[PDB]
Amino acid sequence: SFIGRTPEGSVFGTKPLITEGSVVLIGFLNDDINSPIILSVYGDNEQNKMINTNPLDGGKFDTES
Amino acid sequence: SFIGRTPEGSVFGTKPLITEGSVVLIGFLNDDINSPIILSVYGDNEQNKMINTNPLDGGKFDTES
Amino acid sequence: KVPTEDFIEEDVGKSDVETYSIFTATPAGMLKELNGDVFSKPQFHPELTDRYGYTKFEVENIYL
Amino acid sequence: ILEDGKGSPHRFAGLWNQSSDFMGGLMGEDTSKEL
Amino acid sequence: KRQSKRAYGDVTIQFYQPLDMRMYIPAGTTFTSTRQEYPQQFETLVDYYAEPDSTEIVVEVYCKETGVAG
Repeated sequence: SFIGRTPEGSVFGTKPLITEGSVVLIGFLNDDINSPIILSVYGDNEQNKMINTNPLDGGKFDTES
Repeated sequence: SFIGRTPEGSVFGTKPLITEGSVVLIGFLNDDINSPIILSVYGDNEQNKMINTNPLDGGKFDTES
Repeated sequence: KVPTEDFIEEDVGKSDVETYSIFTATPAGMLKELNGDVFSKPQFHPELTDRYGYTKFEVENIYL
Repeated sequence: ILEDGKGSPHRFAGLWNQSSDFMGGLMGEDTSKEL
Repeated sequence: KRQSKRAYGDVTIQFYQPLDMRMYIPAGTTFTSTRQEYPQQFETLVDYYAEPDSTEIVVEVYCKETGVAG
């Protein structure tokens, strides 16, 4: 999320949760294989459907309801 | 993290912390130079080792311990 | 060995098609200078770079 | 063969339709599972 | 006359956590030393099974090369 060092010298940052078996997007450096970096983590459609409570199927976000 | 506008018109969003000297991944638009966008921020191995309290060297995430 | 008695035709000469001043053998692409140890340590000659300045030749070795 | 555009009967060889679904275990995969 | 004799011994396998399921170790699994001075490899010949709720196991390894390097 963010990481850095203060003027005093102490380091600060974050350690976002890591999960086994999750799907992660990867982007190779300079399009050279054997150099992966994870861009983000994306869940399955079933998992996303399970962890949301919105009953609406669709609609424009600008609507008040 | 997220940004948008409400139906009333007021704008909302987030301002995640920015740090000098940090390493940031960049992806050029259409693979055209002189058009950078930062994808995410990645810390050094020493910095990551310093800001975590997990003593385990490894193991499957499914284990209860 | 082969003498000139067996030569039918010849086409040999110099060529400046290949010309490099700085040579290096970097490790695999996984290692990186910003988030790791030293990445490279090239070599050059002070007189050579005058005619061809900062002409690099990079090769990636999977063994290292 | 010229009759009614039959062509060569050997075109539809024995391997034309005979086949099977593709899966592992044919080379290297099965060597470690010989319990 | 006896030809060159293979080198062999025993090794200890250490797990991060105690084992929950009976795993399988087929023969021929390779073992290599990270030291640059001893790049010789080793391999197993007989399968071994790790019992449940275990923490360590001892298995035999046979050196491919034969001689003083083993």
